[PDB]
Amino acid sequence: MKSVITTVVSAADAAGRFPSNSDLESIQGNIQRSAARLEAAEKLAGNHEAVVKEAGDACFAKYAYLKNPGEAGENQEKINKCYRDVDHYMRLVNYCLVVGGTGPLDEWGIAGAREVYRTLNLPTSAYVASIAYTRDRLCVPRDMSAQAGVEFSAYLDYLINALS
Amino acid sequence: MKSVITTVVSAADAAGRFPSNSDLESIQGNIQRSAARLEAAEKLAGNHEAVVKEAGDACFAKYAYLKNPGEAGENQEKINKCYRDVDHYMRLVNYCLVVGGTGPLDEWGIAGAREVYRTLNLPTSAYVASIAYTRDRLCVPRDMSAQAGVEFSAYLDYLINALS
Amino acid sequence: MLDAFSRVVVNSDAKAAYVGGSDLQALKSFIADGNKRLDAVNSIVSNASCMVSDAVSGMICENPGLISPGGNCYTNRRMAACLRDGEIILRYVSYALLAGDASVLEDRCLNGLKETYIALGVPTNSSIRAVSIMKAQAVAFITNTATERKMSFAAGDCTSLASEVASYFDRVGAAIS
Amino acid sequence: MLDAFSRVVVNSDAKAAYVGGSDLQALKSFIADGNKRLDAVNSIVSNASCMVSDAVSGMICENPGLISPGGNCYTNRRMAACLRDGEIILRYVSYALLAGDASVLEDRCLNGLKETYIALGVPTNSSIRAVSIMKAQAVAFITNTATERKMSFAAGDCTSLASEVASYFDRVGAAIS
Amino acid sequence: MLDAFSRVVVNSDAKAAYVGGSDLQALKSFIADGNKRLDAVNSIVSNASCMVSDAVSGMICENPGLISPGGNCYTNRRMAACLRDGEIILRYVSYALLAGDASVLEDRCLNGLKETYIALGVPTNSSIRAVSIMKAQAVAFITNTATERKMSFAAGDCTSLASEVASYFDRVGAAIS
Amino acid sequence: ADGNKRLDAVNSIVSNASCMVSDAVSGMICENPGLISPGGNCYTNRRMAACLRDGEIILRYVSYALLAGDASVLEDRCLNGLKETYIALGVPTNSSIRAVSIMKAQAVAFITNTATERKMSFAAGDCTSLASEVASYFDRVGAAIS
Amino acid sequence: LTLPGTAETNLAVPSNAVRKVQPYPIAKPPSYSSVDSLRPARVSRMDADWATIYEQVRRQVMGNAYVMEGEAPDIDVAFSQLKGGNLTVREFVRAVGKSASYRTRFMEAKSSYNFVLLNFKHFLGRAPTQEEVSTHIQILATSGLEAEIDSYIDSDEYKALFGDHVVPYVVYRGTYLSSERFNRMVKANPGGATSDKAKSNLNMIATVAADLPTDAIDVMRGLPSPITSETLAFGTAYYWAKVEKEASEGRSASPIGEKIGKFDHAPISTYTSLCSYDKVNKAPQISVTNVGSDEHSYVSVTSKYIAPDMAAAAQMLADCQKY
Ligand SMILES: *C(=C)C1=C(C)[C@@H](Cc2[nH]c(/C=C3N=C(/C=C4\NC(=O)[C@H](C)[C@H]4[C@@H](*)C)C(C)=C\3CCC(=O)O)c(CCC(=O)O)c2C)NC1=O
Ligand SMILES: *C(C)[C@H]1/C(=C/C2=NC(=C\c3[nH]c(C[C@H]4NC(=O)C(C=C)=C4C)c(C)c3CCC(=O)O)/C(CCC(=O)O)=C2C)NC(=O)[C@@H]1C
Ligand SMILES: *[C@@H](C)[C@H]1/C(=C/C2=NC(=C\c3[nH]c(C[C@H]4NC(=O)C(C=C)=C4C)c(C)c3CCC(=O)O)/C(CCC(=O)O)=C2C)NC(=O)[C@@H]1C
Ligand SMILES: *[C@@H](C)[C@H]1/C(=C/C2=NC(=C\c3[nH]c(C[C@H]4NC(=O)C(C=C)=C4C)c(C)c3CCC(=O)O)/C(CCC(=O)O)=C2C)NC(=O)[C@@H]1C
Ligand SMILES: *[C@H](C)[C@H]1/C(=C/C2=NC(=C\c3[nH]c(C[C@H]4NC(=O)C(C=C)=C4C)c(C)c3CCC(=O)O)/C(CCC(=O)O)=C2C)NC(=O)[C@@H]1C
Ligand SMILES: *[C@H](C)[C@H]1/C(=C/C2=NC(=C\c3[nH]c(C[C@H]4NC(=O)C(C=C)=C4C)c(C)c3CCC(=O)O)/C(CCC(=O)O)=C2C)NC(=O)[C@@H]1C
Ligand SMILES: *[C@H](C)[C@H]1/C(=C/C2=NC(=C\c3[nH]c(C[C@H]4NC(=O)C(C=C)=C4C)c(C)c3CCC(=O)O)/C(CCC(=O)O)=C2C)NC(=O)[C@@H]1C
Ligand SMILES: *[C@H](C)[C@H]1/C(=C/C2=NC(=C\c3[nH]c(C[C@H]4NC(=O)C(C=C)=C4C)c(C)c3CCC(=O)O)/C(CCC(=O)O)=C2C)NC(=O)[C@@H]1C
Ligand SMILES: *[C@H](C)[C@H]1/C(=C/C2=NC(=C\c3[nH]c(C[C@H]4NC(=O)C(C=C)=C4C)c(C)c3CCC(=O)O)/C(CCC(=O)O)=C2C)NC(=O)[C@@H]1C
Ligand SMILES: *[C@H](C)[C@H]1/C(=C/C2=NC(=C\c3[nH]c(C[C@H]4NC(=O)C(C=C)=C4C)c(C)c3CCC(=O)O)/C(CCC(=O)O)=C2C)NC(=O)[C@@H]1C
Ligand SMILES: *[C@H](C)[C@H]1/C(=C/C2=NC(=C\c3[nH]c(C[C@H]4NC(=O)C(C=C)=C4C)c(C)c3CCC(=O)O)/C(CCC(=O)O)=C2C)NC(=O)[C@@H]1C
Ligand SMILES: *[C@H](C)[C@H]1/C(=C/C2=NC(=C\c3[nH]c(C[C@H]4NC(=O)C(C=C)=C4C)c(C)c3CCC(=O)O)/C(CCC(=O)O)=C2C)NC(=O)[C@@H]1C
Ligand SMILES: *[C@H](C)[C@H]1/C(=C/C2=NC(=C\c3[nH]c(C[C@H]4NC(=O)C(C=C)=C4C)c(C)c3CCC(=O)O)/C(CCC(=O)O)=C2C)NC(=O)[C@@H]1C
Ligand SMILES: C=CC1=C(C)[C@@H](Cc2[nH]c(/C=C3N=C(/C=C4\NC(=O)[C@H](C)[C@H]4CC)C(C)=C\3CCC(=O)O)c(CCC(=O)O)c2C)NC1=O
Repeated sequence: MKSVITTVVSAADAAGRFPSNSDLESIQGNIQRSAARLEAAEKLAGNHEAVVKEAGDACFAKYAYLKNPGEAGENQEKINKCYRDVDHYMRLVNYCLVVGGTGPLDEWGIAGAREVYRTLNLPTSAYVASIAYTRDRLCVPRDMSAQAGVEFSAYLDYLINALS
Repeated sequence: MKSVITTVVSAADAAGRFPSNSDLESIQGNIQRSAARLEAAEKLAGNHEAVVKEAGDACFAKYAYLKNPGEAGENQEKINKCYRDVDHYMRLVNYCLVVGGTGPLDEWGIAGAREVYRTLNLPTSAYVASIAYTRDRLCVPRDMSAQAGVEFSAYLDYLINALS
Repeated sequence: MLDAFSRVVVNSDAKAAYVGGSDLQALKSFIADGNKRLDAVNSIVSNASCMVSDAVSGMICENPGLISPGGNCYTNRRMAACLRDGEIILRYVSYALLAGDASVLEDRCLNGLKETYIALGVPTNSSIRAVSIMKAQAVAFITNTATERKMSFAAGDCTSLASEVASYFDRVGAAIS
Repeated sequence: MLDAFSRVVVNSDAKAAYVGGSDLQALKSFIADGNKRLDAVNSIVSNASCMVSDAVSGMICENPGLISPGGNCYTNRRMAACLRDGEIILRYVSYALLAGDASVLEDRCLNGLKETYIALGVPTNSSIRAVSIMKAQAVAFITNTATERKMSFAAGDCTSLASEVASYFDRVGAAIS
Repeated sequence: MLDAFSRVVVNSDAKAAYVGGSDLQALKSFIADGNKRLDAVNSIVSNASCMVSDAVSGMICENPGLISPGGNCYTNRRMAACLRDGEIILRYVSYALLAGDASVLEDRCLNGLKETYIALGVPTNSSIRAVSIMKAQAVAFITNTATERKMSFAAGDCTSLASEVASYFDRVGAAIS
Repeated sequence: ADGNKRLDAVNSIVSNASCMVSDAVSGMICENPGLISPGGNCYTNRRMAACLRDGEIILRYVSYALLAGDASVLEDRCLNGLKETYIALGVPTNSSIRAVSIMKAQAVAFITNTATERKMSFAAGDCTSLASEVASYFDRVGAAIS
Repeated sequence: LTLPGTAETNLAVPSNAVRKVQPYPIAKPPSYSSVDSLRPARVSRMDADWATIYEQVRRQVMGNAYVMEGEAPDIDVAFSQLKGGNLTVREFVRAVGKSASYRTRFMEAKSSYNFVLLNFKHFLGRAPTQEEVSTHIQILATSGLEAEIDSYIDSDEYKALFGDHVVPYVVYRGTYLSSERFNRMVKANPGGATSDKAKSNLNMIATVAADLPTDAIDVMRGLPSPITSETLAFGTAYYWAKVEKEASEGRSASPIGEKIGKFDHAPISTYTSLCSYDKVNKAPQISVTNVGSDEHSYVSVTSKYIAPDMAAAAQMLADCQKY
């Protein structure tokens, strides 16, 4: 959606012209990253339950005040709801490595977040705790290759920047 | 002007957002694709006075009605204007190959051209008979490389299709 | 709207899955031959203005009553309208051949094409015929079986991609009919 | 507007000169360490909201006369404009690092920023100090000299670009003074 | 567009009659209980942000298909757009409670709500559950029977106004069906 | 058995199926102009557009009958009661015989590549047993409406 | 960004290099218009505040977009310069129309005829004619997106109606240039909660603004008028025709049956050939490709394809005395 192939056929059609030679330089750039971020996509997809096994109770390990009543985490089922709230993000982080752009992360996770979390009383400082814990825990030779872990971590402070 | 560098920093300027992650991926195609077209310039700029003489006359070998009295090439100083009217086109194709796109060919050689040559009575078929003789004098083992020899041919047809 | 990359993540979003390594080698196959398709869209946009005028004048030369008075391509305003009633079809399948699926073609070029041609009086089988010619001229441009003009490629096969562009040229034929 | 590949042609159309192998070596040298430039923007826009909010906060802790009544960052609305006025010019610097020259930064942000800022009453001596910290933040990323965040790269140097963005964060100091 | 005073005089203009004595007698009773209406509007719009987040969350807990994929409040933008969607409704019911008849509600809020809910795909009977929670919250907030937050009025009877504000939530649920 | 010529001969009819109906209608006027006279059948804009529809249904049902190879679905969802309804609509049977006889004689030129204005660039051979099989379908639809 | 006093950009005529900004907003058109006395007032730059102005730009120029708090940052830039005096509200809707937020929900998600129909509704507050469509759709083929938006704002129709300081709105004039120009403006502009967003094609005004005939349906014109003009027409009398219309404007039914393309068929009992009416005029659509060894020669039985009733003339024209 906000991808590389969508932003060249929309720049072709905002000027009303054919596919030129300057958009065919761009799709050659898709060949040079889709051996890196495509096998970064499978590394998150197989290890998806074990990173929220890290980062899920690491979020409450920083702030443990909201395991109280009158708060945002009331009981175990809201904490079971909270692990679904973070697992939707690492779904969408996986989705924009297959796409390439910041397409699925904007209108499925980022747009309306300042609306929803303010009125439903959800703190954004605990949402940026879980992703920044997932950022620095990325070790380069243990997990994947090296450039697969660059645009992995470039999406992780993309949505921190959309919640700071 | 219509680069692969410009068309993504102007598409992101119109949305008011930062340089994205797939915005840094179309520049990665210029880490790949620029080395094919940068030696396309050096075969043109070292040989640009050859091809305007040996294929500027080929439209005159096509059209023998041009030197009649009452016509488009009347005297010698309109034929001297004609080998300048075709050296300006190869100078822009040389400017297109080192920019990346169809940047300089639009506003310096295509915009205005439907109004100028009809009002001054210059036949538009005599320009594209000159460009098609330059396009059908390419071969891989002599002239240039086989990947530069398809993309230098992918600018002369665009000058044909904007006039034919 | 959607390329071939985001089509497989819309289809993996309704079933709430990830995009794992089991259903990736339909798309990991496609960026193996990324350079195969990408020269093959330059084979369509090179002789693009040639193949429009051969399509529309060959439509005229089979039904020669459109140049008669009362015909839809009679007057000189309407022939210019018809000649970029077929250039929009060429541009909006060349977008879809670059992207991978016809999700930018069916919503902007084909969504409401039916009653636009019905109300204006544009005859139906002549406009099918003028894009049936554009079906046949495009698949010869990328199998290198255009009989007059040959283009220079790396010698191999492109029969995966002639069948891709043939399916776009009768999505238009099924939305007009 | 104009990038670094298009800066060399508008210096060479004025002679009607063909570009070639006496100034293509500076044009090949852009593509030589192009990935050093392309990691540079990954180390600016990623940690960008903490970068812009620190420089306006350190400008306040360096001059508490703007928080008084009559100050230019007094009420709650003026702080949100000061957070917004600072993150437009952070974007237009990175639109010039991605290009290679300040054609976008001069002609889409600075052409009129001086005459706007006179008519409002905003003090220019604090906007120099607010863009001074954003110069000093960006040189701690492309020489990796930051305290609380150490990002990993291919090791070596990017000491060319640490002066190059210090050619872009003081063109705004030239226009606003 | 019309208040409770001008609903009288459009009925007197249909007879070409003067507003005499027997039909002003229902209207002087509207003004004598005129501060009861004014405390009733104030007890709705004060705790209005908790009121509309509680209605759209009890709609989730009784029908939890909306947070599932394929739903309608699944996406974070779709939940934000639904939480504003049932916030225009409480703004226009409180205009009709202030004015005294459902005239402003019927044309600036309900005139085309069924058209934009078929085309966008919003479920009609799951919207019914959202406004019937707000019917129960509004008749508790103006009769002061709300358990978590207690207001402070004088003593008396505000049960004609609870039948009044239930009559306005019934028009939202009828025009949506 | 003869699979590749069968796909060639259906390709040479459904490509030019919009000339084949507009010439067979116009030839039916060309040797009886009483259809377009006041009182005739193909006189209005409403009734001409039904006749240009009817030649397309008959040509698309013998297009599939070559593709399957057998005349079985041609007679049981096109011709199982077409004779009884043209007499109930007043469609003249003398004029409809001269519309299936034109569309026979355009179809045998396209398969045998003897069309006098277009040479479709085929391979070489003899597509002549199939051309009497299309003619076998076309005599059957002519014998139905009579 | 430009300069803290500017009235017009881009220099299309020579008389904007000397033109001043208007000190006061322009007056209303001086014809009578009995419907405009039932309408809300003009939102202008002098009388309204910035909470009223940004709401009413979003209610007319943006349709009803439901713009969230973070999304459209480009319109927040162009609103930051509207409050600074750097551009007028005529130039503010020019920056809105050339933004990427206007593109992503009206250009690249709608159709091509449908994009031109929304631009008359958003920028001019009416509906075009077919001669006005075909001049604005040539700019989308030869000059792209930004030269099409620049032709509305720099037109003579804009500066007389709104000028520099009035937000666009539906103007009720009294005397119109045709009587069909009135009732297509009202049809294109209904009131609250309308939002041309998932109405993925219009399809009713997309075929009514394709003929200078076919005056459209009167229940799409009695609906969006102001009330006290349509009471005693909406108790339960024409009310049920409005119920059907709103269930068929939403979900976007195509008017090939009832409105354009109108073939009175034969009776059902007069044929009885292929039994039922459901499967009467069905004949198969066959398309082969013949490229190598990937074909999918798929025969599909297509639907009731009807007579063109426009391509059948030609018939009784190309062979009138001829043939
Ligand atoms: C007189 C007023 C008049 C006729 C008599 C009748 C002419 C007519 N033409 C044919 C034959 C063919 N029509 C064909 C169709 C086409 N030819 C093409 O090349 C394009 C693709 C297509 C659309 C126009 C073909 C292929 C033929 C056979 C070749 C040939 O011409 O012989 C017939 C049937 C044969 C016969 O004469 O018995 C008739 C009757 N139309 C008139 O206007
Ligand atoms: C390839 C198609 C053939 C082939 C053709 C020959 N070309 C000959 C001369 C020639 N060709 C060009 C065009 C070429 N030279 C350039 O410098 C540029 C770009 C700037 C291009 C496209 C020119 C200008 C000339 C004349 C001067 C020269 O020789 O370079 C040629 C010699 C005979 C002749 O001059 O006509 C031949 C045979 N050569 C091949 O080997 C393959 C088969
Ligand atoms: C099918 C239409 C053709 C055919 C196509 C093939 N092309 C193949 C490879 C290939 N294509 C390009 C084009 C690309 N280079 C440019 O400079 C530009 C524009 C600026 C473009 C769009 C390149 C570089 C390559 C080489 C890829 C590589 O190996 O590095 C190809 C090989 C398959 C593949 O590897 O992709 C085929 C089959 N060949 C044919 O015979 C038909 C007629
Ligand atoms: C915000 C907390 C307001 C407030 C609102 C009131 N809500 C009332 C009733 C009510 N609330 C819910 C939602 C709740 N129940 C659930 O089962 C779930 C989860 C699935 C949630 C979030 C429902 C379903 C209802 C019942 C509506 C009905 O009766 O049909 C209510 C009336 C009861 C009362 O409190 O007297 C009010 C006033 N309460 C407050 O004090 C703050 C200001
Ligand atoms: C790299 C700096 C060090 C190193 C660090 C350790 N990591 C340890 C455990 C661990 N880390 C992760 C996150 C990582 N695994 C993933 O699958 C993904 C995303 C796809 C990421 C970012 C996880 C899930 C775990 C738990 C066990 C596992 O599945 O690997 C670890 C053990 C103790 C600890 O947590 O501190 C260390 C020491 N280890 C190394 O070998 C290099 C030098
Ligand atoms: C998260 C905050 C950012 C980040 C920013 C960096 N700031 C850097 C230097 C710096 N910061 C301040 C403001 C600070 N000093 C104060 O005295 C007060 C309060 C009164 C505040 C808020 C100043 C004055 C400076 C020095 C600039 C100068 O004067 O030349 C900096 C570079 C060096 C450093 O790390 O300190 C960075 C990178 N750090 C992060 O990692 C995120 C992105
Ligand atoms: C913050 C670190 C600054 C500061 C900032 C303020 N800017 C204010 C208003 C304003 N700023 C601009 C320029 C901005 N808009 C653009 O479109 C572009 C470039 C493309 C830029 C740089 C404009 C046009 C405006 C007026 C429109 C508006 O925002 O209202 C502002 C508000 C002033 C007030 O009313 O109090 C502030 C506070 N001021 C400071 O003191 C530091 C240095
Ligand atoms: C029904 C919702 C309540 C209730 C209401 C009563 N209020 C009575 C008198 C009264 N109320 C207000 C508040 C209101 N008037 C305003 O002008 C404004 C704000 C602008 C508000 C919020 C006022 C000022 C008065 C003045 C008269 C007085 O009390 O001296 C009242 C007494 C009878 C009457 O005046 O009609 C009643 C019954 N009390 C209840 O028990 C329910 C829960
Ligand atoms: C034109 C070459 C003919 C002719 C045609 C007319 N046919 C009329 C009505 C009609 N025709 C059919 C048969 C056709 N429709 C089918 O569905 C199928 C098989 C699946 C076939 C072969 C039917 C069933 C009908 C009645 C249904 C309907 O009209 O919709 C017709 C009547 C138009 C009118 O009078 O309103 C005409 C003129 N008539 C001719 O004179 C030539 C020979
Ligand atoms: C709420 C919990 C519902 C639900 C609501 C949704 N409504 C959506 C969009 C929408 N709603 C309206 C009507 C509203 N806006 C107005 O301006 C007025 C009256 C003045 C009213 C009554 C409009 C006009 C729109 C579209 C505008 C826009 O695009 O912002 C909506 C968005 C659909 C989507 O994007 O997916 C939702 C989800 N849906 C539910 O499931 C519950 C029952
Ligand atoms: C030529 C192959 C046809 C034929 C074509 C005509 N089309 C006429 C008008 C027209 N066509 C379209 C659709 C097309 N134009 C677009 O801009 C887009 C996409 C955005 C598409 C798909 C539209 C929208 C229009 C109306 C506006 C316009 O003038 O472009 C037309 C003019 C009719 C007249 O007024 O006389 C003709 C003749 N007609 C034929 O007979 C052949 C088969
Ligand atoms: C008077 C002898 C009639 C009658 C007339 C009414 N006409 C009313 C409004 C109106 N009329 C038109 C059509 C007129 N304007 C045009 O531009 C053109 C053609 C170019 C024509 C013929 C329009 C468009 C409108 C409404 C728009 C507007 O007024 O701005 C009208 C007002 C209705 C009301 O508000 O009550 C009346 C009364 N009605 C009669 O009783 C007699 C028979
Ligand atoms: C008869 C109407 C034609 C004609 C046909 C012949 N084609 C022969 C071989 C052949 N035909 C095709 C095309 C066909 N095969 C397909 O899979 C499809 C897809 C729908 C089509 C249309 C192919 C690919 C081949 C094989 C390649 C080759 O030609 O060598 C053929 C040879 C005899 C046989 O093997 O059946 C004949 C006679 N030739 C004609 O003269 C008319 C025009
Ligand atoms: C009565 C008038 C009349 C015409 C105008 C032509 C029009 C025409 N051309 C082709 C067929 C074709 N047309 C082209 C197009 C072109 N060939 C080139 O070399 C150029 C690049 C470009 C024209 C500028 C191509 C490549 C083919 C495929 C076969 C061929 O090369 O001829 C076809 C057959 C398509 C089909 O039905 O399958 C037709 C009808 N024929 C006619 O009967």
